[PDB]
Amino acid sequence: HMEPIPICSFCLGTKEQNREKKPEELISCADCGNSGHPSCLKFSPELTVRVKALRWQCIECKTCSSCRDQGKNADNMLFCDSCDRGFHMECCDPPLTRMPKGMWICQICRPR
Amino acid sequence: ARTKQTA
Ligand SMILES: [Zn+2]
Ligand SMILES: [Zn+2]
Ligand SMILES: [Zn+2]
Ligand SMILES: [Zn+2]
Repeated sequence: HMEPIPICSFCLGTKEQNREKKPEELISCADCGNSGHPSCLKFSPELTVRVKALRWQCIECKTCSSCRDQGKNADNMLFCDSCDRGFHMECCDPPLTRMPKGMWICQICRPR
Repeated sequence: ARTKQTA
């Protein structure tokens, strides 16, 4: 993993200062080192704990966990609400006819 | 749901 950048990309704060100027540990991208406070990333406490256990990729580094295509910058993917892994629409299982309004949970989190 | 291009 790339050496983590010790500040949050969104608020500039270190682990000592989130947006409320309170201490909060950073989540860091394994590929580029970009970091964010979970609160700045808008991750729930449950998502935060899971992501800290995984090799997390930031929004720019994220590749599809099914096909792992390098892809193009213009491509889109869903982000799992339980683990934050990314999946192309065409790579989701079960297949989706449309984007869910609420939470979406990937096939790694809930095999089905 | 969240996507790369809406985030
Ligand atoms: Zn922050
Ligand atoms: Zn990254
Ligand atoms: Zn894919
Ligand atoms: Zn998942």
